Amino acid sequence: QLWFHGRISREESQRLIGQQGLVDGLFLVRESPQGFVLSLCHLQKVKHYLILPSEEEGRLYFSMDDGQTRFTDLLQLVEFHQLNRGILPCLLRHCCT
Amino acid sequence: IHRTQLWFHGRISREESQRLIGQQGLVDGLFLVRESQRQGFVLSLCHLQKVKHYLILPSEEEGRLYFSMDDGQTRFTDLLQLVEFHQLNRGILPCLLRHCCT
Amino acid sequence: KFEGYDNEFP
Repeated sequence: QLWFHGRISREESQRLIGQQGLVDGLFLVRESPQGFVLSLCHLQKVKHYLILPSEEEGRLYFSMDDGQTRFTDLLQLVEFHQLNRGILPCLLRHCCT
Repeated sequence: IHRTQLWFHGRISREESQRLIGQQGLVDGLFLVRESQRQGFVLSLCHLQKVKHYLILPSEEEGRLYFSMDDGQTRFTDLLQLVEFHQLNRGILPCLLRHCCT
Repeated sequence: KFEGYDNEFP
């Protein structure tokens, strides 16, 4: 997945999103130990959303709102938020490779 | 796309969907997806030994087509995304999709 | 509501 960047720090993500022009909807996903961070640009400002894993009734899922919206994997979370804003201030429109 | 999934049953009537769910035991979470007879789809779901039906309609937003059960408030690129999302999240449904009606 | 179906949303 080209939107995933692995073990990249918070500062490095802002430089990359900055290097690509601070476009509206520009996003990437990175590791935070079992958590991940969705970095998203809106109005030339970069926000960071913690994604945490949880386990209920034997199934493991990911969530950004402590269980209100669940996903089997990070790909599903990304695809859902390309059509629905949810807690985000904008849609995921452009990938940071 | 959705034709590769055993929970999709194509153009079957409403009464046929209730018979099929009856055939498999009326378990809570037993569900199937069928095509509308008159480009829409219907999700048939068993909850508390009752069979409810949920309309799925398509729309297009700036070239991209999506599917929705709440007139655009929750959107999906295809029926598979709609199905797996609702295996973890209730949404407007009264229960989760837990068992496939083949 | 969608008349004839069980959809329930705002």
